Amino acid sequence: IQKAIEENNNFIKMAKEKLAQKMESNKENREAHLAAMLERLQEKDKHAEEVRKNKELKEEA
Amino acid sequence: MREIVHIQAGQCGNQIGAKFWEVISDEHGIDPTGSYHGDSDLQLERINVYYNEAAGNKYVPRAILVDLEPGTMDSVRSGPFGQIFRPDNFVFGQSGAGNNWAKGHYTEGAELVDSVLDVVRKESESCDCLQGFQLTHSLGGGTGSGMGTLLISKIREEYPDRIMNTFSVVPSPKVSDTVVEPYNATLSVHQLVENTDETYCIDNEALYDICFRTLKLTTPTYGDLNHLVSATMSGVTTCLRFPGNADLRKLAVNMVPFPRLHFFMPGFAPLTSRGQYRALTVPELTQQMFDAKNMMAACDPRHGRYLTVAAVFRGRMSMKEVDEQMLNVQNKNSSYFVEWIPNNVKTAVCDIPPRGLKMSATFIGNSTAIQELFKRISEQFTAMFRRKAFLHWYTGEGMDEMEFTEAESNMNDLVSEYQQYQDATA
Ligand SMILES: COc1cc(OC)c(-c2coc3c4c(ccc3c2=O)OC(C)(C)C=C4)cc1OC
Ligand SMILES: Nc1nc2c(ncn2[C@@H]2O[C@H](COP(=O)(O)OP(=O)(O)O)[C@@H](O)[C@H]2O)c(=O)[nH]1
Ligand SMILES: [Ca+2]
Ligand SMILES: [Ca+2]
Ligand SMILES: [Mg+2]
Repeated sequence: IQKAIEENNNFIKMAKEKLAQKMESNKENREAHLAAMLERLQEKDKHAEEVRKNKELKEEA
Repeated sequence: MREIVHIQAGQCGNQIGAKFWEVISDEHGIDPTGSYHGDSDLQLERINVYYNEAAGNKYVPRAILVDLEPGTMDSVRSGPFGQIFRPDNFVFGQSGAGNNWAKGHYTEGAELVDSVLDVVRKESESCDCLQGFQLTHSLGGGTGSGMGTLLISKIREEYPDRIMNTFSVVPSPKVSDTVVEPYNATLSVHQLVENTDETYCIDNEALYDICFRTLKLTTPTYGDLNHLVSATMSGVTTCLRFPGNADLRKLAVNMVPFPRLHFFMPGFAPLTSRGQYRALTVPELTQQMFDAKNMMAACDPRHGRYLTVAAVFRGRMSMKEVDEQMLNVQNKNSSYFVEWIPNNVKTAVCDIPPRGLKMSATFIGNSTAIQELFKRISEQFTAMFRRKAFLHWYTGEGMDEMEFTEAESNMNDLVSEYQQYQDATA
């Protein structure tokens, strides 16, 4: 009976832990994919600033 | 006063147990309220072997009713003689055992066993001279098999110098509830080898063949099988319940020459269906009782040898004719009795017959042919165990393959020990 208790408990434990590891790595992965997308969009915003600036300077002609 | 304490465990245990109490209650004149209304005092001289006396001229079975499920015990309390039983002697869980020996023996039954032993103690304490215990149970389920054999181990620990005998129903695929019965039966049999003095082996395969082939019942029910069981149980206990000077130990001494070989073949004559105008003749009782067709263990007595035999004849008849016919049947079967146990065939006559028959006879055979029953179980066990089939139901309750391997080996040693004495000569 002690072995039965121990195996049910170990099963509960490893299931709790496996899901926790998976929920965490999914949260990190999804966040990194969103962060990468936003960083790329942000790099667009600088390039747009650099184009408007480049026009400030062709107007200084 | 040599009292017996009766325990019935599980579905099969309680169903056949209740029929037993119905049948002998009628024989002793006790009615469904425990009031005596008989016509002879032969009925009351040994009433106390199985019944307690309560004030008000009531007689209460010395019976303890056990199950892990309440269902089959609600039906007992419902049934014809349900009110007779002492209400505190109903000991029940709720979980059920799922036809799982491991649940009855190790997890669900362990939870309930101490409660059962409290009632056993409280019945034994009130016994002038406790003669021993009898258990009714099947070996194929989980409660009667697993928790029944746990009870027997506990009872031995607390009453090690007391006789422990059993009526044990063996599984058969012909009358089958689950595929795991050979597992449950094989585990139980090893327990019984160690911790019972006498086990009456009630083979559901024989009860089926009997009903189907001789009684011509095309669809036998549990009710038809138990009609035969109850007739036999009334039979073997006849000489404990009526005057004639052997307690359980004395019967064990003269029936069991080697301690592990205590598994008996029951038999009965006449075989009847529920619902007998022609009384049988002493010659007919005798030969039917020795014929394979009346054997309630599906073993062929001609495939082994009788170590000991007992026969109980019931009804008003000639003891001279009984002696003659018994000594007759031994000579056409003379090869099938070991010659190194002199006079190993013994007989009793009781002049009170069972209800509904004026002549009847009950057979108790300690034959080495019983090994056919254990070989059959062992072959069904191995067929699944070689693929570890269905074991997860058992490992899930804490059991290990090794305990199955030991049960298998212990079972095959028992078969080899029988084969040793079947070839032994003088
Ligand atoms: C646990 O179940 C039991 C099973 C039994 O037998 C199958 C007997 C059992 C009865 O009657 C006997 C008789 C006998 C020899 C042995 C027995 C015997 O052993 O020889 C003569 C003298 C002819 C009388 C009957 C008891 C049990 O205890 C309650
Ligand atoms: N003769 C007989 N056998 C039974 C009966 N009930 C169940 N069995 C057999 O016993 C085995 C299971 O035992 P059962 O009593 O059903 O479960 P338990 O309550 O755990 O003992 C099965 O293989 C059945 O064939 C009964 O009423 N009479
Ligand atoms: Ca519980
Ligand atoms: Ca206790
Ligand atoms: Mg059942």
